[PDB]
Amino acid sequence: METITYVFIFACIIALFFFAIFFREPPRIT
Amino acid sequence: LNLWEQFCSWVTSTNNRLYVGWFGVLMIPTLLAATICFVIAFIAAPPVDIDGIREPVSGSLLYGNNIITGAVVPSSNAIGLHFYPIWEAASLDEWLYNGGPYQLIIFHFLIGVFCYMGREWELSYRLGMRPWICVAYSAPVAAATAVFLIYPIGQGSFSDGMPLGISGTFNFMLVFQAEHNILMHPFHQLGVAGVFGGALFSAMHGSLVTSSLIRETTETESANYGYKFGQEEETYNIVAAHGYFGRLIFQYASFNNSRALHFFLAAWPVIGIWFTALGISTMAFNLNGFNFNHSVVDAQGNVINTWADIINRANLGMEVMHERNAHNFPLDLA
Amino acid sequence: TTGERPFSDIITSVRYWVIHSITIPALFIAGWLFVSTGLAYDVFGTPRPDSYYAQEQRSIPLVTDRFEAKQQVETFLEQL
Amino acid sequence: SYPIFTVRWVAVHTLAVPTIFFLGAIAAMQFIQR
Amino acid sequence: AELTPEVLTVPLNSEGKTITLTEKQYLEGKRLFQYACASCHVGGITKTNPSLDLRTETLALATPPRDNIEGLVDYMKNPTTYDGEQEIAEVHPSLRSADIFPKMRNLTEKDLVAIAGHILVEPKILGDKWGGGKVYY
Amino acid sequence: RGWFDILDDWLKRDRFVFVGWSGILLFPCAYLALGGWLTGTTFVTSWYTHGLASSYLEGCNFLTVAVSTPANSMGHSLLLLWGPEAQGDFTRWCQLGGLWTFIALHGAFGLIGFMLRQFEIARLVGVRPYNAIAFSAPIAVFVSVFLIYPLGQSSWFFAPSFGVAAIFRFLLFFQGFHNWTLNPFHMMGVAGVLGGALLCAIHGATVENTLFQDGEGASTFRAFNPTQAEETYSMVTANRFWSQIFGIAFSNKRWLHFFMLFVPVTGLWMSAIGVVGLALNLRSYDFISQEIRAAEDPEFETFYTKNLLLNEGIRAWMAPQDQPHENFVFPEEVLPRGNAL
Amino acid sequence: TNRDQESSGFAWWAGNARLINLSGKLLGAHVAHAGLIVFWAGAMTLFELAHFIPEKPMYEQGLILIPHIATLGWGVGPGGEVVDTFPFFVVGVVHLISSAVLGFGGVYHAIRGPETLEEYSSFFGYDWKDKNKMTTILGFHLIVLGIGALLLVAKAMFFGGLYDTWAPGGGDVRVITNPTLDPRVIFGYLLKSPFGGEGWIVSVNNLEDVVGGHIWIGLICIAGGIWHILTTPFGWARRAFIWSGEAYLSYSLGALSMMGFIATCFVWFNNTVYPSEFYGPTGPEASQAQAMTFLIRDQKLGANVGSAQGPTGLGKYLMRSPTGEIIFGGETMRFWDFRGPWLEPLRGPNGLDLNKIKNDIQPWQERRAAEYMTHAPLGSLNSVGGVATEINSVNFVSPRSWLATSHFVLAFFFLVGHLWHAGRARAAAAGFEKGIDRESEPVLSMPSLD
Ligand code: CLA
Ligand code: CLA
Ligand code: CLA
Ligand code: CLA
Ligand code: CLA
Ligand code: CLA
Ligand SMILES: CC1=C(/C=C/C(C)=C/C=C/C(C)=C/C=C/C=C(C)/C=C/C=C(C)/C=C/C2=C(C)CCCC2(C)C)C(C)(C)CCC1
Ligand SMILES: CC1=C(/C=C/C(C)=C/C=C/C(C)=C/C=C/C=C(C)/C=C/C=C(C)/C=C/C2=C(C)CCCC2(C)C)C(C)(C)CCC1
Ligand SMILES: CC1=C(/C=C/C(C)=C/C=C/C(C)=C/C=C/C=C(C)/C=C/C=C(C)/C=C/C2=C(C)CCCC2(C)C)C(C)(C)CCC1
Ligand code: OEX
Ligand SMILES: [Cl-]
Ligand SMILES: [Cl-]
Ligand SMILES: [Fe+2]
Repeated sequence: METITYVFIFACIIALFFFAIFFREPPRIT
Repeated sequence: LNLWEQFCSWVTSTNNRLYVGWFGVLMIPTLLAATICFVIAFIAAPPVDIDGIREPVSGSLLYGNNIITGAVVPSSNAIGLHFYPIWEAASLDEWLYNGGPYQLIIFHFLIGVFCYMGREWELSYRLGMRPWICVAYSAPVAAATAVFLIYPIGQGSFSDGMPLGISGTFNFMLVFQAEHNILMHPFHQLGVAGVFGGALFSAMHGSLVTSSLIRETTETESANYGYKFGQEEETYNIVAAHGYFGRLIFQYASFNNSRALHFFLAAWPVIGIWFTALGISTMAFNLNGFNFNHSVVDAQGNVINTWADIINRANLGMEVMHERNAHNFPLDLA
Repeated sequence: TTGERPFSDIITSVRYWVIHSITIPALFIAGWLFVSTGLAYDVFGTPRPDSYYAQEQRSIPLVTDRFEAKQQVETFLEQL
Repeated sequence: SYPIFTVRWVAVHTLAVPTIFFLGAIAAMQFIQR
Repeated sequence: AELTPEVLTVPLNSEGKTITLTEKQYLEGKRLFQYACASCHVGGITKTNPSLDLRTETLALATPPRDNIEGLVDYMKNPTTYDGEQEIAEVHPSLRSADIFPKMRNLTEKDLVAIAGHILVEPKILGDKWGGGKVYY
Repeated sequence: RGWFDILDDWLKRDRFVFVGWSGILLFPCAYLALGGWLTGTTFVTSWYTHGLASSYLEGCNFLTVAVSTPANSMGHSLLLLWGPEAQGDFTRWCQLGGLWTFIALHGAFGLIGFMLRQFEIARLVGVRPYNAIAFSAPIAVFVSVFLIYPLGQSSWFFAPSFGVAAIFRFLLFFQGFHNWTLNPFHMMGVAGVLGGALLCAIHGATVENTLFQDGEGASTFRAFNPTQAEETYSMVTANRFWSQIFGIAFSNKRWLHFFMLFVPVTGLWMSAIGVVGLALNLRSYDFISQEIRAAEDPEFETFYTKNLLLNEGIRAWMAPQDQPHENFVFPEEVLPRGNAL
Repeated sequence: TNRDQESSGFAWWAGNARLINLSGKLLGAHVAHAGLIVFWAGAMTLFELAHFIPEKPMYEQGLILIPHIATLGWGVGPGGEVVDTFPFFVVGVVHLISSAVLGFGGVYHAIRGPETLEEYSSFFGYDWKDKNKMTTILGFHLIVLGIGALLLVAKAMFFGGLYDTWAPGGGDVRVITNPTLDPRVIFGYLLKSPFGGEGWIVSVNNLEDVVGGHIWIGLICIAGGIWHILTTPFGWARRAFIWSGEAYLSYSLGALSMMGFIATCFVWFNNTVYPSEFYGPTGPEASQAQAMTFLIRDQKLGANVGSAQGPTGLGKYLMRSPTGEIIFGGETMRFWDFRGPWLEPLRGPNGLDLNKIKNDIQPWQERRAAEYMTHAPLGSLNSVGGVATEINSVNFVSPRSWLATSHFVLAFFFLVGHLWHAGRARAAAAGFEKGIDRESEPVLSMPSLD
């Protein structure tokens, strides 16, 4: 149960990295 | 163009979402190999005989660790500095017992971050930038190289490289202090000045720029909306900031030149980290911190202890306890 | 730009050095004598090299009593 | 032209005067033998 | 505390005669001990054989007795095992083996007396710390 | 008109060293804290409080001098010069450790004065007082470490002593007795300090390597004017570089500089909370599940159990000299030691 | 002139960059700097000699230059004993005198002679962009370096030999008569792994290979120098490199950095061209010598050191390497690749030989192991010898530690300097080393990433 919890949180962070890079708000010059 | 030139154009393209480049051609596979092996080992690797005395240390989550205690454990002292790839083992089971994952990971990782450094040079060149961000990044690279490669070489074993884990990092620090008195070494003291000062100057610079943001928003808006990405006008009043900081101390202690200021912000932590990396890399050859043990002596010859002698008592406690089954002879010579 | 005389003016003037060729060495020598006469030991209560221990006892004269601590250092010092 | 005794003058000497006295004291200490 | 004539008075021979060393002799002995001996005997222990130390009580039970000037000076000329049974000049620095322990080549008779005096005086200053090892650091 | 407004005028004159109302608190307290430290490290012993030499006069060097804490028997006495311990005797006061509370307390009020100075000058110049707000982190550290920690312990004796090696001893004490590296509040402190140093380096390097060519010199510092309207470096190019190198990049300069305050200030505040816990010995010392397993299974070993053995060595080998009021005599047969060493 | 920022474009703290296109003054800077190097070699040697006590080991006296002279066979005899200090004196004086000549020429070219050389001499003048002139000067210097490598050969073969720690019967000066010429051996060193038990070129363990290697290097450098005098860079080279003064400097900085790290490892592990008689034992050596010391002591007391099981189950004195060889136990199991003349008589085909250990250990071996165990390269920055918890008493830091640490520090900063100047030379050749053109910012002409 503890191992599942640690790996789950880690996996969410890796997923977050993916969205934060490839699905970021695009920088736009105004 | 021919197919090779098309490939070169893609590799060196400024329009890839992540820059590849020739350094990236080495960086990407090596960082992937190191990352994948590390994640699998941290979760599932069996215990590793780090000190070569058939006393395996459990590092992985499934073998009883949490995030704080877990590690990928350095390779066996019986291996020393020998190169121990998977194909030198008779089996994966042997490879795992002897700490094979540690070597695969640190060697791919070090190649990867050296190439990450070259890649920072490379993109700056493709974008028409000045080139020296990679020189700033050379400080963390030097520090990682010191603890994963130079220190093991000097001591004769990757079993004395820093473990890949949170508590294993602390173990490395405590034993290092016992064996080198790093706290009393001026290069580590410069390192501390580097990171305390870097944190101080980050907070100082952050607070001074934030203090002088030009009013562009109402009180119900984040002030951050007062800056638009790519606008040409500066977003804070550096004359106001200097007028504040120069009065906080005195006028000539404050930067009025933003280029000088930002050079100082780069140089202070980078130089401090260079020196602390050199501290580890030279204590790797046992040139150790200052030794004032018994330096103060009274008229008869009695030692008068100083705080250095109290430090020595703490170092002794770590010395005599560390690797409690590994020493058979009276001196710890590596 | 706050109205005081620039330091570079001051420390390159002969008048500054006429004054400070006297005052800086006088202060330095006074500090030297504060030590060489032994006065520093007595002002601050710092043991001289022969005064940390008596000849037979090899125990630290540690203060153990808060409100008669002053008198206790007096006793430890009379034991030398 | 310029004033000579200022707040700055006081701040300079509150630091500089003891510093020189202390350096003379510490120089003397280098010749103390046990 | 002070380095007094009483502290500097040590047994000269095994018959109870004493000798009073000068402060110069003591300082000479400490210097020569560091020059020729401390690489193995720092603080009164023995790095290459920790079972044998330089405490006065240990020296007194050596054969022949080494807890006096004559015994120590003789040891530096013709060292023996603790029971006196074997001569060990081939593996221990001595005047007899100055050819293979070259730091002994310029030690005079006066130098040996000073080293011996240092070995006997130092536990009178340091107590159990002399020969105690790291426990006493 | 009015003596208060006339005094306010003089305090706020634009001069080489600004004074202000805050200066009435700051300058005497800062001068006395620094002067006390220089006085103690130059001339004052720790023989009667610690059994230690601690001054240049006794033979220490810059790394080993200190103004050391009072003896444990003093408890948390303010140790005022005119108080019941020293009774006005300056010499005895120094021997009792009175300079430690002198420095700690004048230092505390000087830090108050300094943060008031940051507020006062910001108000006079017309800027927002974020520099003062950021300085709350140094204050949180000073108060938690030099005042709250010893106040939770038996006496000022266990506060840090004001010296280089004395502070190193404090670090190793916290390792051996508190297992302070294991504490998640210290870990957040480390992330904020190293993260702040990282931000300092990377931002300074990024600005210096995305500069616009605003002059002809190969040395580029002269090509900046403090009064110029234009950014001196390209945020757009900097943003593309880091986006392609690292995957993300700043796009908002105001957020960037706020973040540079946030990270180290927050880290120091977190480390202070952990130290408040250690004032009560409320440590992150153990993982209970680790201990239950290790107690039942003598083949189970982790880096966590390895570090506790080091801690046990620290306590047994350092306590007799580090805690002289306890009169510890540990016969050498009881000292924990591995094989041979 | 141009000796200000306004005319030269460089601030005072980058003032030597004002010399990039002033070949006469730059020659002066280089010649004067060579005088500084030679000055130090001479003065430091005389200082070492003035402080030298011939009956203490060199490594007890903080010497790094006298050991270099002694390794060449000058001043020493069997076992490394100093028989004559006059060669040390000669080396020191002649370097010191020579540095006056170099300093004279450097000062002359730097402030008195022609500021540029091209108007004065087409032979000595040069343009950094003239690729053929660049390879010609490179070629002259390759020939000079090749001659230098052959001077070592001539010393070893015709002018008294070299100090050989491996000489049969004990270390001694020995004339090398059969240097190794077989390229399979010489260049085989180049293809050895740098990892444990292999050690790349740092593993060279006999003077025949050392001398033969310098014969090859001497001829390679002379032949390469002739080649570069007679050729101009090929097209593929022209297209691959930056051709500028700062670029060439950056290439040499990378090279010197690499060489510095190599010398660090050489002095740390190698005991052939850094004899332990002069430099002290290596780290591996002293750790092995401790195990040897207590094996000898306990066996004298009656221990059967082959059958003695240590606390872990491994042999207390003797165990197996991962490939089966008999090696010393305890922590020094990591150091089983160590080889030294005091230990090899005990080694047989299967490793350390128990019968030789029981019967054949000589007093000179016990002495050497005791000496090396107690001169391990551990010590403090203020030169307190021993482990970090040692008390003050012994004034010792091994020459190997001084030489390894100094050259790691220098090699490191030279790698940083390589990155600095390589990055700058690239940017300067492409025309943006002074910053981004506001009216021609490259990223503004690129498609957005998203
Ligand atoms: C603003 C500057 C400042 C501040 C905040 C402090 C603060 C302190 N000093 Mg330091 N000191 C200072 C300047 C300062 N000092 C200077 C300039 C000197 C050199 C002369 C010293 C020399 C010094 C020494 C030698 C010592 C201290 C000590 C102390 C501590 C105890 C002080 C105390 O109890 O006073 C109590 C007195 C007051 C608080 C004065 C209050 C006056 C009240 C408000 C007036 C009351 C009037 C009443 C309301 C009227 C009613 C009228 C009505 C009935 C009609 C405290 C931390 C002691 C220490 O640090 O021990 C460890 C100590 O030994 N100070
Ligand atoms: C063969 C080696 C070599 C050569 C010929 C050059 C040449 C040059 N360098 Mg490079 N550099 C080198 C190695 C070299 N460098 C290394 C190893 C580093 C890493 C630190 C650098 C980092 C570097 C930077 C960051 C810069 C240069 C620059 C330059 C140019 C101007 C230099 C100048 O005027 O300095 C003047 C000298 C000083 C201001 C003094 C420096 C003092 C050092 C830092 C401390 C020395 C302490 C000493 C070793 C020990 C203490 C002694 C003390 C007690 C007295 C010039 C072309 C500049 C440039 O880019 O021009 C285009 C420039 O900005 N260099
Ligand atoms: C090895 C170190 C070294 C060397 C060899 C040089 C050499 C040179 N520098 Mg550089 N420089 C250095 C370090 C060095 N520098 C450092 C550390 C800094 C930062 C402080 C600089 C900053 C700098 C700047 C800003 C400039 C130079 C310039 C020069 C050149 C002209 C100097 C001149 O006009 O002197 C004028 C000075 C004198 C006439 C006074 C006397 C100088 C002599 C040489 C002293 C000789 C003393 C010696 C003991 C005599 C021995 C005599 C005996 C052999 C008979 C010259 C080639 C200049 C240049 O590039 O010109 C184009 C220039 O503008 N340098
Ligand atoms: C390869 C370089 C090197 C090495 C390995 C040695 C090694 C040694 N020296 Mg020699 N020496 C050298 C160069 C070297 N020296 C130079 C350049 C000088 C002229 C100053 C001397 C003059 C000298 C004297 C007069 C003596 C020695 C002595 C010694 C011995 C004791 C050293 C010691 O205690 O240092 C103390 C440690 C330090 C001083 C720490 C230095 C830290 C440096 C300055 C940091 C440098 C960082 C980097 C270079 C700058 C980068 C800046 C960055 C921002 C870019 C040791 C064998 C002693 C001896 O035993 O003689 C027999 C002795 O008396 N040396
Ligand atoms: C290697 C560095 C070097 C280089 C490339 C030069 C180059 C030059 N020099 Mg300088 N010079 C140097 C070092 C150097 N010099 C030194 C060390 C000194 C002090 C003696 C001088 C003192 C000096 C003076 C006073 C003058 C020059 C002049 C010249 C110019 C004409 C040279 C000529 O026609 O010689 C012709 C060639 C020969 C005579 C044959 C070579 C004879 C040498 C000595 C044989 C040694 C060779 C051997 C490889 C050296 C090994 C040295 C090594 C161990 C360090 C030429 C640009 C002249 C000039 O500037 O005119 C305007 C001029 O008047 N030089
Ligand atoms: C100071 C020494 C030196 C320098 C700076 C040069 C410089 C040059 N040489 Mg010359 N050369 C030299 C000595 C030198 N040479 C010697 C001694 C010889 C006789 C053997 C030669 C024979 C020679 C020939 C036949 C040629 C050159 C050529 C060149 C030019 C291109 C070089 C190049 O691309 O290398 C870069 C190296 C490569 C691109 C090869 C691949 C390198 C791999 C990828 C990495 C190797 C690094 C590795 C980690 C090293 C350590 C391990 C290893 C030892 C096992 C360049 C001007 C070329 C030219 O244009 O001539 C006119 C050419 O054809 N040289
Ligand atoms: C406590 C007290 C008090 C006060 C006092 C005071 C206020 C003092 C001051 C004092 C002082 C005010 C002192 C000073 C000193 C100083 C010094 C002692 C200095 C030194 C310096 C040096 C040594 C330097 C060094 C260096 C550096 C830092 C860096 C650069 C380089 C060099 C190395 C140079 C009173 C009476 C109120 C009361 C009672 C108590
Ligand atoms: C350019 C320049 C520079 C530099 C310069 C230089 C670097 C120079 C060098 C110089 C040099 C490098 C010099 C040298 C000299 C030497 C000499 C002058 C010597 C002499 C010797 C003798 C006299 C000897 C004697 C003796 C004998 C014979 C025997 C034994 C004893 C004795 C030792 C006594 C500078 C930085 C300033 C800057 C500006 C520019
Ligand atoms: C003396 C001796 C010896 C021998 C030695 C030898 C024989 C050596 C050789 C050596 C060699 C023979 C070396 C080589 C090296 C090479 C190199 C170091 C290269 C480099 C390269 C580079 C740097 C490149 C770069 C690049 C790339 C990669 C691509 C892109 C473009 C470029 C081109 C930039 C022995 C050990 C036997 C023994 C001891 C003594
Ligand atoms: O493995 Mn990790 O730690 Ca460097 O010292 Mn020796 O070896 Mn072990 O004991 Mn202490
Ligand atoms: Cl451990
Ligand atoms: Cl061992
Ligand atoms: Fe900024």
